[PDB]
Amino acid sequence: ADLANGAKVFSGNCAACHMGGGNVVMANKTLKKEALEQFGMYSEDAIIYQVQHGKNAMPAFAGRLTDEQIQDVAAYVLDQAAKGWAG
Ligand code: HEC
Repeated sequence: ADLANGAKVFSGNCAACHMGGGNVVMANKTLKKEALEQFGMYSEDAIIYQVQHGKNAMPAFAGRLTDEQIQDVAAYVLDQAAKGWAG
């Protein structure tokens, strides 16, 4: 319904550092849900704050993406990992 935009942003910005719900910089913090939620933060508000300002080595997106994707792109990962991360 609206997360279609999520993949539009993750597949055009977050993909450069994830692509396949698999972190491309770290070796654990991923997008699927086990690692990003292993420690605790696989929730919209979680990655939403890790997206509006990346975190550690991730590039903020408070205004890099569009806006409805700094949001949708988060709920987006909750939709892709919850049923086949764009498998
Ligand atoms: C390359 C550098 C980037 C880019 C362009 C994006 N991410 Fe993000 N991401 C990156 C690193 C190095 C890490 C680990 C840093 C950390 O989280 O401590 C992450 C992590 C995430 C996570 C996990 C958050 C956590 O559990 O701490 C998520 C959910 C995540 N990244 C999402 C995400 C999205 C949707 C992107 C586009 C807005 C995105 N990242 C880009 C590095 C990078």
